[PDB]
Amino acid sequence: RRAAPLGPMPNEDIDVSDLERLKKYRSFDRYRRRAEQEARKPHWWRTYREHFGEESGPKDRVDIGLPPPKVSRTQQLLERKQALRELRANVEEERAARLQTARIPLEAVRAEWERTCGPYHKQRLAEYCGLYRDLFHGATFVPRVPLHVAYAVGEDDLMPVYHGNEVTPTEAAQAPEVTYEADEGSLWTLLLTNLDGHLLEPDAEYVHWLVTNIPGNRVTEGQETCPYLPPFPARGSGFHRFAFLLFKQDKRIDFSGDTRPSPCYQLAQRTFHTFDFYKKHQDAMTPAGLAFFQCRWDDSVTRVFHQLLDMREPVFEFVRPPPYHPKQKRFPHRQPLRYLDRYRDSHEPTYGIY
Amino acid sequence: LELLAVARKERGWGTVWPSREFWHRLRVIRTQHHIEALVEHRNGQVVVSASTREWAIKKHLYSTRNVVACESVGRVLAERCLEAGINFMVYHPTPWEAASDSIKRLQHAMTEGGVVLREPRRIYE
Amino acid sequence: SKTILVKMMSQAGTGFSFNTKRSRLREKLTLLHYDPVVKKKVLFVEQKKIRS
Amino acid sequence: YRSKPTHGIGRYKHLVKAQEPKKKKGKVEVRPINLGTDYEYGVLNIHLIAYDMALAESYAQYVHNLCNHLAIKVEESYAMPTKTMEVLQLQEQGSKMFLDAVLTTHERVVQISGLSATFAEIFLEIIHSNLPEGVKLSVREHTEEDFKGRFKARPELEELLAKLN
RNA sequence: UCGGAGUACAAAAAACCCUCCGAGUGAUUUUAAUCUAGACAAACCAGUCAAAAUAACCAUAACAUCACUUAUUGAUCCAAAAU
RNA sequence: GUUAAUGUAGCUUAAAUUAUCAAAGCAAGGCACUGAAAAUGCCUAGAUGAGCCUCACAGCUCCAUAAACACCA
Ligand SMILES: [K+]
Ligand SMILES: [Mg+2]
Ligand SMILES: [Mg+2]
Ligand SMILES: [Mg+2]
Ligand SMILES: [Mg+2]
Repeated sequence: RRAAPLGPMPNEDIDVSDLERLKKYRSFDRYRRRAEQEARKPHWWRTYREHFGEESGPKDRVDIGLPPPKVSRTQQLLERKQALRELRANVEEERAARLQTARIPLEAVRAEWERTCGPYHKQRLAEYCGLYRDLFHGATFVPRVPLHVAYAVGEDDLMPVYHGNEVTPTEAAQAPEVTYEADEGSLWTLLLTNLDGHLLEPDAEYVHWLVTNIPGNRVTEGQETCPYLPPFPARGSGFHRFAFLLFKQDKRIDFSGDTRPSPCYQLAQRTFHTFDFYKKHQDAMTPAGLAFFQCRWDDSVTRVFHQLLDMREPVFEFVRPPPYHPKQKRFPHRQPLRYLDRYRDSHEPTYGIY
Repeated sequence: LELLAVARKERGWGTVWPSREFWHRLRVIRTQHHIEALVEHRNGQVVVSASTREWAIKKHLYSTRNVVACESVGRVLAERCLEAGINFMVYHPTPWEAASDSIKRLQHAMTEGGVVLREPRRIYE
Repeated sequence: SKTILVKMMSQAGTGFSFNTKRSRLREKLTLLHYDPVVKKKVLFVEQKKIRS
Repeated sequence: YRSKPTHGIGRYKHLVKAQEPKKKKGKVEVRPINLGTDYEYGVLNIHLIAYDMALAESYAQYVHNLCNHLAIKVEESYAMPTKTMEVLQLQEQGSKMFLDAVLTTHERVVQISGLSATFAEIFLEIIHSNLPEGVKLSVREHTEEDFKGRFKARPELEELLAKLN
């Protein structure tokens, strides 16, 4: 009983007759490009993307962030081409390019990458690590303003904190310094939170730093709300994610309801909900920057639990599910002698009445 | 789980190519005009990408379809992967691309760039 | 054309013999097998003819 | 499965040709010579003959590549066996000859399929206009006699054929 | 006796002194280990796959390949050989 | 001069200071690679018709392409 397909068949567009007229592929790298483009379309039949967690497929992402800068494409198109012609005409560049002997100023590219496409590349990094899922749920923001976080480790050594980096707690024992370009006409809010690491509640996150009403670039001159606390990931469960959030606020806002005590060491007072926190001051603040790093356990974590938190250090361990075995039959058929060992409770022999 | 080398790798396939048993895959596409290098998760998403189509890299290179252009793409992507914390990835090149001059020297930039191929073996695979 | 079955003894001194089918017109065979006794690959040489 | 709407999604044998394998006993160049369509000429052979190997092949490649751009089917791009002639000049104040030089001839043939009657004027116009230097263009029909020169000679049959006659 | 196609049209099974092809081994070297979760198959005896783990060697290396690859085979007892 | 169709590269994407990271993809070429093609490696050339309008939607107009009334032996 043949049924009718629910939509167009894949290869029905091409004509079966007159095969020689149709141009062939002639290559294997063309087919891979064609196959991959075909594999991402929403077919009406069952596909791999449907069963293996495509994260609800198309999602209407809510955008809560600064508008993109206004740039004139007409002027930009001409100047970009004009700059390229000057570099193209250089004969010495052709001498190096042909002889396969040339390098590029990676630092110069780093500066320009941040200004041009840095915010968009950092957006998918946060989405990949699920920062938006655990902070604003479905809502997302574009890190428009660049943000730099660095830790003072040695006398002059400076450990940077990029998007998705890895920092040992020893480097993060002291408070970091934040540098960003902003004019003295607005205010900023800095927030450092431990997305995972809350003990009692799994859906809450700790707060390690909170500076309110920062005048321009100078972070120190801003009002301080929650003092810095070194990261304290558990020994068993490693790689906790710590995120720096930068908020741009129009008016001086009364951030007194979230004030924490000065030598704050009660973890029950560090309980935080960024979505709830941003809900109260949604009108005033607006996320503008982002920088997050991974952090695992080290020796410097131990003293935090003992000296600072006055806490016994908890140690976890990765426990796998027990192996699966079938129901034991009274007379196993064509089974090895080790069939009894699978269902043994302990290897110590147990005597009964004897 | 990915950083602890305990997450599940999508073992299987074998009758198709490339094998999808990885955490991160390096996807290098050589169009006739531009060179694009991608780092992809097994979910299909792209994490970090460095391509000559970017204006940041375009204004520093002479041409976007040279052997030198592949080196610049490799070096820029290697820096970004370190900034993104991705230190291990799997690259499955086409056999003729493995002997190509550009791809051979592109991996040399990755090795000296700090990013190491050959992702670590899963613990209790 | 008939093949011959020969027993090969390890040259590592340990007593380990595995049989291998060999063509009759071929000369004495010498392979590189892997005896579990030494847990290392060692030379094996043809010793005796058992079955044709 | 038959009853499922996704039946026949894996069909591919109708995309590629049958590609009959060259059987050991059935190996034969079975060419169905087409002759006299309404607007399609028969199979033609573009015989390019020149004294220099490099020049003859260079123009042979141009003809083959031009056909592909013009959607002209090319059945084969074989090469006729070369012929060598011993050039002997006469000696002045005498009659006995002397070996002057050894000149050879090289022939390259690009067999083409049928073409529209209108395109015959246009296609040949490009060819004869681009004859570089001394290349003897010869566009003749693909008869079996013109294709017999590629094979060898069989005196064993000629011994029988002579006695048969 | 053993395998492949049809009879047996779409999961499995399914007969005839039914219709047609084969097998009772060669060629080559990549000479192919030990140990164990879970299963297919099956009256029984037999047959098949196989993660993890250990050793071997790119120092985090296990499918011998090709010939329609599917069949290329024989239970105890007993006898001979180093065990 | 006048009457009716059209004008990102060869086709075509984004774009068209409507916003965005950006003028894209495939074709088309040179050289090397058993002799032809084809693959592969290396490598070359580049357009947003023109102005105005709108400056935060995009279209009108101009010019040109091109047909027509229509100069022609
Ligand atoms: K947690
Ligand atoms: Mg069963
Ligand atoms: Mg294994
Ligand atoms: Mg008995
Ligand atoms: Mg060629």
